[PDB]
Amino acid sequence: TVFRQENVDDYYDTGEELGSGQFAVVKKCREKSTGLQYAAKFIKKRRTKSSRRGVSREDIEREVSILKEIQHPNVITLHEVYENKTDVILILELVAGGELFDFLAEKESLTEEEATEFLKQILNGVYYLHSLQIAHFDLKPENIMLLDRNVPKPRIKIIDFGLAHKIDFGNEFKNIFGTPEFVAPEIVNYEPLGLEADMWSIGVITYILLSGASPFLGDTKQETLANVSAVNYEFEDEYFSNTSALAKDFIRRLLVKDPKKRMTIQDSLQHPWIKP
Ligand SMILES: Oc1ccc(/C=C/c2cc(O)cc(O)c2)cc1
Repeated sequence: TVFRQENVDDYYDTGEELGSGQFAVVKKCREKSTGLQYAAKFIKKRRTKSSRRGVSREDIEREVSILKEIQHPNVITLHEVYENKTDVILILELVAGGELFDFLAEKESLTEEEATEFLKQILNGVYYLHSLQIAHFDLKPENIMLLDRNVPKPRIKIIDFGLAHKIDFGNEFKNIFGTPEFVAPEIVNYEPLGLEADMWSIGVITYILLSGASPFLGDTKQETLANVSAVNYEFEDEYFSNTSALAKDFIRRLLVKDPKKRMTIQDSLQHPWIKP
């Protein structure tokens, strides 16, 4: 599938840089014809077939195909796609309140109400995705953006679909692998992967929201991965002494090694800590 090959600078003006990663940079932009504002994600293309720099066409097209499908208040929306010899440029909805990761650095720990206010929106977004058989595979606070961080109950949107896959056969067997602190044991063990892997990541996020601490984080990446596989975490009293047993129950039913025994997204929405 080919994308718009006119110069993006003919149609948009860029501004503040919002972030950058290994193969991409995101810049605020403004569409000339409407004055409306977006985030432009420039993804570096692979320059040869056998290279390891840049992102393969197959991987770019999968991300674009998934983004084109989704429209939901808690997921980012794709506006347009451009490309040139060096980059594919996603014109994405602008979400200007920053990462949930940076928001948590400020408060350093949330109440259960503040945590469930965020979590309910994350769960609603993931329920939408899983209903479409889309696994995100990279859920973490860096990939949750706030619309406005200066309100009491910030609204969020899930971003960064670069690892997302359609799961039409119940599982994918692809060596998909994200951030060690958040990946499920089946990712660590290179096993077939399904929607269940996102539910583990939600359990990790929930633990972090409530405590300010990461449940499996070791001193090195290999230690973190070994801890995940062994389900080596505990609810430290110093962090969780005033946290309800029902919140711990929610986490405990997500941080389950066997994916078939883990809570599904529907289970999480009916769990008594969440369900109204
Ligand atoms: O597949 C995707 C890949 C990356 C993104 C990132 C979007 C994004 C949008 C913003 O408004 C601000 C931002 O800092 C990031 C969204 C989807």
